[PDB]
Amino acid sequence: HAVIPHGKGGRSSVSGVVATVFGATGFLGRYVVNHLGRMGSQVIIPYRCDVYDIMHLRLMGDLGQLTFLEWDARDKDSIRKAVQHSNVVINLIGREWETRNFDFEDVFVNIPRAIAQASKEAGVERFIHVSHLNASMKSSSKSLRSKAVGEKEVRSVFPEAIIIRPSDIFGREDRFLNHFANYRWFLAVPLVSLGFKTVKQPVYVADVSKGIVNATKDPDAVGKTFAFTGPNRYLLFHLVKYIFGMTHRTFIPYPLPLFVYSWIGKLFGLSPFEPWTTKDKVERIHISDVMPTDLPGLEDLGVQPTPLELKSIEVLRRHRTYRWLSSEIEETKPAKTVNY
Amino acid sequence: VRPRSDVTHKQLSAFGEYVAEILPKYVQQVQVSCLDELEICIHPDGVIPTLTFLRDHTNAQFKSLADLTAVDVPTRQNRFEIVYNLLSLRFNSRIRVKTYADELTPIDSIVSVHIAANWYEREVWDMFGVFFFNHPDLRRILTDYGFEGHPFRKDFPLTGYVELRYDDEVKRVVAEPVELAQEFRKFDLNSPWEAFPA
Amino acid sequence: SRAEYVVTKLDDLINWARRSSLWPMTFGLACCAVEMMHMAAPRYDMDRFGVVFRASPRQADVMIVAGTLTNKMAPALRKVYDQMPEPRYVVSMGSCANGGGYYHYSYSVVRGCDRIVPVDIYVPGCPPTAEALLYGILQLQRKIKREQKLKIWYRR
Amino acid sequence: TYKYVNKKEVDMKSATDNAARILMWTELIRGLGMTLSYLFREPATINYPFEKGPLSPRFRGEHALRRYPSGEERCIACKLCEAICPAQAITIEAEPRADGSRRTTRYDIDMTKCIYCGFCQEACPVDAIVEGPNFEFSTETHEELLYNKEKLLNNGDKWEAEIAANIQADYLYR
Amino acid sequence: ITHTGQVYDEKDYRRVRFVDRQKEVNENFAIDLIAQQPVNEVEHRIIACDGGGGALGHPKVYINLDKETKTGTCGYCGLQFKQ
Amino acid sequence: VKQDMPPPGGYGPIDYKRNLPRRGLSGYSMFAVGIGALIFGYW
Amino acid sequence: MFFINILTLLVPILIAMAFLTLVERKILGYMQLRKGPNIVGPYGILQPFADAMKLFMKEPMRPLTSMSLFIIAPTLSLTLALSLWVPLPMPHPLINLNLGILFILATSSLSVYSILWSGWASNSKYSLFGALRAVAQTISYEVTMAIILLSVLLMNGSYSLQTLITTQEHMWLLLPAWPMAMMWFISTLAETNRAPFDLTEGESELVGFNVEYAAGPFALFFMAEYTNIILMNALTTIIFLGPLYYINLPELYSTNFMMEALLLSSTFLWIRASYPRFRYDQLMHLLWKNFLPLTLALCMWHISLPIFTAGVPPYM
Amino acid sequence: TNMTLNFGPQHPAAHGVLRLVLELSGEMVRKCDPHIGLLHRGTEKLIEYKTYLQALPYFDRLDYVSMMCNEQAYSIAVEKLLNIQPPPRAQWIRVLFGEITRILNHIMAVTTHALDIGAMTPFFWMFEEREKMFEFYERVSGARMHAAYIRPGGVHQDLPLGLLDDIYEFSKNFSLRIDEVEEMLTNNRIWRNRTVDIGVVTAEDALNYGFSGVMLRGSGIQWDLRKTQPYDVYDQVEFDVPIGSRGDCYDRYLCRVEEMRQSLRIIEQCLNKMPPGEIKVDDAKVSPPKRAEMKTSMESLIHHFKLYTEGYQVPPGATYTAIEAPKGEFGVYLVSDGSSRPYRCKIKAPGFAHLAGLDKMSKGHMLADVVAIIGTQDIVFGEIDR
Ligand SMILES: NC(=O)C1=CN([C@@H]2O[C@H](COP(=O)(O)OP(=O)(O)OC[C@H]3O[C@@H](n4cnc5c(N)ncnc54)[C@H](OP(=O)(O)O)[C@@H]3O)[C@@H](O)[C@H]2O)C=CC1
Ligand SMILES: COC1=C(OC)C(=O)C(CC=C(C)C)=C(C)C1=O
Ligand code: SF4
Ligand code: SF4
Ligand SMILES: [Zn+2]
Repeated sequence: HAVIPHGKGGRSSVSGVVATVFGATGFLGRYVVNHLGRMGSQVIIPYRCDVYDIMHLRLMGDLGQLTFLEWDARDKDSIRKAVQHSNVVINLIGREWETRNFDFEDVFVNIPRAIAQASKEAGVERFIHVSHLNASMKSSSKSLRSKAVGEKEVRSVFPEAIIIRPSDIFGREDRFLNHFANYRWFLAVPLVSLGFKTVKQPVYVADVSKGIVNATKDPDAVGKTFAFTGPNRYLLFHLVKYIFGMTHRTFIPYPLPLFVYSWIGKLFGLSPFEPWTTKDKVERIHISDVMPTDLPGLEDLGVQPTPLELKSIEVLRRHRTYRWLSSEIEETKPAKTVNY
Repeated sequence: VRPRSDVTHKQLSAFGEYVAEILPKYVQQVQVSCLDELEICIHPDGVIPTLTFLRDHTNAQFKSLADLTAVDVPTRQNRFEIVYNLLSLRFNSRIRVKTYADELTPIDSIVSVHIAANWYEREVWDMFGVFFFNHPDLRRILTDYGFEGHPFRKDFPLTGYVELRYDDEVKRVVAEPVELAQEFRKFDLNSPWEAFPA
Repeated sequence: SRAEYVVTKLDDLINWARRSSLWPMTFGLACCAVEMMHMAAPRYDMDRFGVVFRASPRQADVMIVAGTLTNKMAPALRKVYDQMPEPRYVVSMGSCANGGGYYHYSYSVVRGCDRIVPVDIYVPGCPPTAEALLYGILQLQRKIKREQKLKIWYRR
Repeated sequence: TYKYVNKKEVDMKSATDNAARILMWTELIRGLGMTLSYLFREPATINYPFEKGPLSPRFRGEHALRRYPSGEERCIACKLCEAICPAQAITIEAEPRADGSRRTTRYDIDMTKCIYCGFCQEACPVDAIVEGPNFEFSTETHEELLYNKEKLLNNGDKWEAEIAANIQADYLYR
Repeated sequence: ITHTGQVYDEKDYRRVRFVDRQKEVNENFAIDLIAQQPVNEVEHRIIACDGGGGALGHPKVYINLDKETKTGTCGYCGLQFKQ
Repeated sequence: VKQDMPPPGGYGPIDYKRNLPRRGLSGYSMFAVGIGALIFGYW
Repeated sequence: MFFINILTLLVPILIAMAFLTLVERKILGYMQLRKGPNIVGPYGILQPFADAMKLFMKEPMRPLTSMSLFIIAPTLSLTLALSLWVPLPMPHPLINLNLGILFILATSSLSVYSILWSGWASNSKYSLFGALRAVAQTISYEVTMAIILLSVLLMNGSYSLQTLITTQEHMWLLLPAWPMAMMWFISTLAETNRAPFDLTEGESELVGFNVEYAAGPFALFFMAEYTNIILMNALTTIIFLGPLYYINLPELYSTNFMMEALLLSSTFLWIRASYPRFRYDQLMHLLWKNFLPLTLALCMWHISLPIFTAGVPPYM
Repeated sequence: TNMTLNFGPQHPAAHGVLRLVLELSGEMVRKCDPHIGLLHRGTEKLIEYKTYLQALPYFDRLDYVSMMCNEQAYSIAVEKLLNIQPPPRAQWIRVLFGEITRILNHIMAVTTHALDIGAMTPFFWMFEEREKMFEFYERVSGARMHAAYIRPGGVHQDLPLGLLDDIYEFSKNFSLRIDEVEEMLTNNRIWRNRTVDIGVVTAEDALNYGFSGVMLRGSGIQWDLRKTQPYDVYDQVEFDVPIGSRGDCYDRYLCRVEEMRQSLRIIEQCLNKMPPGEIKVDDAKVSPPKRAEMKTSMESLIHHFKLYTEGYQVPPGATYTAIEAPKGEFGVYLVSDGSSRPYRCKIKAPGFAHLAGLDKMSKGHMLADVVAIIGTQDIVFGEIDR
């Protein structure tokens, strides 16, 4: 079972990767389908969002490259038919807010298991499972711990299943960068420990995507637990200010106990419509980025990471004002890099 | 059979000599075709002079420029064949003055003689690449702002080399080398049997 | 009382409002525009169905791309598609915009508008008949009727 | 023969006449009368789903492949329908069917490429490919518009009765 | 499945398409329909075959039903004629 | 076999000229009725 | 009670405001040989409610612009227009104001800002050019609009709109003062930016403040314009066409007010379909050259008619 | 940049797609530089790769308001190169549908002009009449617009049995419909203002910038290629060119309303005097054989097969043939090698010249004036962009 790769390399060409991608509608997802579609791969995108929302993905895929299937996580049968004819399964199912009808376990461990489980029954050559970086089975945030729980299980349902483990991602439409920039509405921008001792290493979304895609088309990655990290680390302080810097909005980093702040996250979490902050998110935000001692991701998988400052201008531009909208990054001052 | 009126064939032929004598210097060949039309062929240097005589001569007033075009015969050393078709509202008639221009040997501009040519000359530069000296503002008219290559040249691929699609990653329209999903089927149509010229 | 029921009914209302009043922003690139002006005209009144004669790029619910989307006009189409509201739709009209049409192999014509704007209903025909556009606008109305945005919210 | 569209004393009667035209907007009132008049005329619109705008037999509409009454598809893959298509829409590849006869393995009309010229209707010797009456085939997805032999043959079977009536009415003319 | 039995296969990377949407295939396949057609008996050595209806048929051809050994088959209708 | 042709004797005649009617109350008469209205109103 | 009397006088007008768009999209239709909207609901009655719901649901995109001079502008437009119905004297008014017409003139004048604020807020060229021209003709027309009223008042005796019901107990103020009615009607057409004078929404010209306004903001001005369309027509139906008033039965006043207002509201609908739009300078050429000299002179005639005809109106 | 402001491609005011980069000191236009090619599609290069009969459908699309009149120009051109001329009935047909098409264009130009000006009821009034005309096209060709009826050797198929009668009923009444528009716009106290004395073009300047259309006729120059150089049987009819004086937007308009009137005079005649006969040349060499003949005669099949698959095989030569399309002089310069597919086919578009004049017409004019002048040139971007 395979498809000899013919063509010159662009759209309307063939690469031979038929791939179910269950959580494509996501920020990371959007990018994964982009490269897969650019390369000419056959992409099956399972969806449970309404057809109007899935429209953005149609255009990057060539005619007949993208197939959309109706799928429900609780219904095992839907996952069954999606992987019927795929040979690569990529799992990006994740959320930050435990929803009424889906718990962190479900979105991270429960569902992503059933999926790979079926994929095996199907006989998919490889499964790529994505879990957050620094995910201990004991990490504070229920999210991270639960994700850790999953990366274990799925091994047993699907052995030698690649497990890329990305850091918080930097990209347009990302949270890491937009969240902080959107603190503008808040007059003061709380920062636990005044934004210190939680060094963070962002990674451009594309780098992550390209990396993921390259995995699909490389035999070197099997059972590998890569870690796409980034080109430079940062104390949360510079990051926050830098953001506000490009956004050209004032910065008032205010110390507030994580204790009390976990409570603020609880407050937003209470909100019915997509809580903006999450008790877990808060914790995750402060969880310091771990140093790198694992299977190299970017570069190792073939893409050289892209510095944050380089593309930050595009992600944070929408947050500027009438005039600030015309400033460029090089007249602006890039913040210092703290490896710690 | 078309209703040819020899009355015309003669009168236009006679004018063709008239012009040939009046401007011995630039007219190389003058011929009245069977359709019954007339075409005075001029050296490229005679662009300004031959037109002006036709625009402003009592016995040949050719006030409006119907068209300025450039066939491209790749075999011909001078690739382009700029053809100017002109109309006489008074004496009622039309004459075509055609010159030859190579790719990097520019022709003079007649925007002075007829301002109609301001646009057509820009059209000839954009499609074929001939350049017109003394043109007020020569710049691509029909092709895209960043287009590279002159399209109507016989040596330019129909589909071209670039096509546009919207890319989400970059959230902006982006050229890519053309990749066609059904190439233009190039039917060979010429028959190996000719028709004995009448 | 089951909210699920309460939700469906509500959604329907929402769908009825958008589907009854679709204010089309038409481009009229090319000629298929003449066949749409005919729809707006008296034999086949678009307004009767709630489609307004025309509106600006903002107040417009649906964009009808009529005519060849040439490479120079391709950046614009997008701009205007990107300048419309959150509930927006695109009805490609004409073989020249469904695919490439008579000018598919040309160097200046985008082979389809669905390469520049996501397209919801493709209306076929070189001058797609005005009745056919009307059929296409009516099928967009059935597409909207089926959309169930709040029930997915509730079940999400 | 020519005509002057707009080629052109002062008397109280005249002036008073002209001044009244400017002062009491007499001609403007004339225009209002015309629109009030139509308000009273019957509207020309048709209930689109219930009543349909009339199309006579030559209407080109949507492509279909016909079959002989016996049940043998008419096309014999001469492939000049492909030759004369202006848009390169029809793609035909053929091979001798086991019967020994000549039939098309693949006949694909790309309707998005097609500009509905109706020459294919013209060119076919057996008149296998016809411009069918239906104009309402708008489709949600681009792929549906591409049509293979099975869709066109199915289109042919569905509309054969009207296609036969339409060809019956117009063949003397052709 | 179809006329020339198109069978995107259990391992093809294209059979993915029909998922949740049916395939276009034909009942009353033509391959068997003329085979179902009776052999038009004739008296004359040669016979015509307008296809039935003249202008609304096929370019008229004359078939040589001269050998009972073979029932002439007009290359256009696939109709066998029994001398 | 029949060919659509003009009916025998030709068709009837069509109008190719504007038939716009120059109909209006004369200006003096128009002003007088108006001025009379104001005079009555003022009184 | 007074609260109930605020629902009535508001809702009723809002519901009627919705039915004007419908009677606009059908009367324009039949004039142009087309049925107009009849398929949604019965005879299109549900049509106005339908797009209202579509408009509010669609995203109110805030341009990459002010965020207040943007949201203040539609609020001001709806607030002033619905407010000006407060003192209108149908039968007897809700809030009778001794200087009532000055209230109506002042409240109208304030709406010109909404146009100015929306145009500055959009921060795109089409909006600013449209707003500057729009503000220009609105206040230009205000100058003749005000003088035309001052001529009226001097023959009414007071600024209170309630007095005209007693002034017009024997004859409409059209008979006298018809020359100004016409000039009040044309000025009412300019101030509601309706057709003959509608270069603001001129589409071919500046596709204009409403350009960046979509969904809820679009609607509020929108609602405002149409309510105004009625209010100004209603002011014509009190000041110049005086509906018969019988003290014993107050509703025949409102019944005829209903009839005259609808017909004059129908008239600007009929004007729109019938006439091409005037040029920007052609519009101001009319007011400053054609109308202002007529109005100022007829203004003096209305200070003289009272005195030498010994008809000085009774104050109060 | 004197507040340079792109008129913008998406604008109801701009027919189709026109970026008019205009620098305006407040509401006055200092300079108009129209941009073109927003609808270039390659029509001239594509034709070189297609046979003569499969390039006929391109001409309908070049300026599709005037669907057929354009087809006649290519027809004539291909007929000249072959020295073949169409049969008598076909000629009258082409003049019959040639004129019907002129009306269709003028109803488009006059009513669309008003919609940009702001008058919207004339468009709905006359689009109903248009509709009725389309139906003629459909019942003759099969397509409402983009017919492909006028082919290089005559028309494709005789008129249906009954069309002439209906092209009468309509013609018998259309006049009143033009009359109505009139009572609405010709003398409107306001149409005149926005149109009168706007875009005046001198006579000498109009010839110089190659205007060649109503635009010339409106300035008082008397030139109708249909009377000066008769094509088809426009010689046997009798019509009056509507010349104009004080050329300006209003005068030319009046001219377009007058040719709508004169075309009804030409249509009447064509119905009164159309000859019995064939509608396509009898040379199977140029015109495809009748289907009864190709299905019973060998020489006819061979001629059907070769004509559809390969082509006319026009003799080598070049011609510029111009007709009087509704917009103005539409001409095809068709250079041709002996091959069945053309070598060059520059389409002269009445419109490439007219737009150029926008600059010399709209000087010291307001934004609204520019909208009025684009209307008085009947710019269909298909012909300009080709
Ligand atoms: N920066 C980041 O976002 C990082 C992400 N990751 C991991 O990478 C993955 C992708 O991230 P990202 O795309 O941002 O995540 P998103 O929040 O964008 O969600 C990803 C997709 O999962 C789908 N989904 C969510 N919940 C469910 C459910 N209960 N059933 C079915 N589908 C569901 C969503 O579809 P819909 O919304 O239509 O339901 C969405 O398209 C995540 O799983 C995350 O754990 C790791 C590190 C950093
Ligand atoms: C005459 O040319 C014109 C077009 O070309 C066919 C249009 O598409 C359009 C756009 C059509 C609509 C219905 C907005 C206009 C306005 C126009 O004037
Ligand atoms: S599709 Fe046919 S009709 Fe529509 S634009 Fe392209 S060519 Fe003109
Ligand atoms: S022409 Fe008619 S028969 Fe010959 S191939 Fe095309 S369709 Fe089949
Ligand atoms: Zn046979």
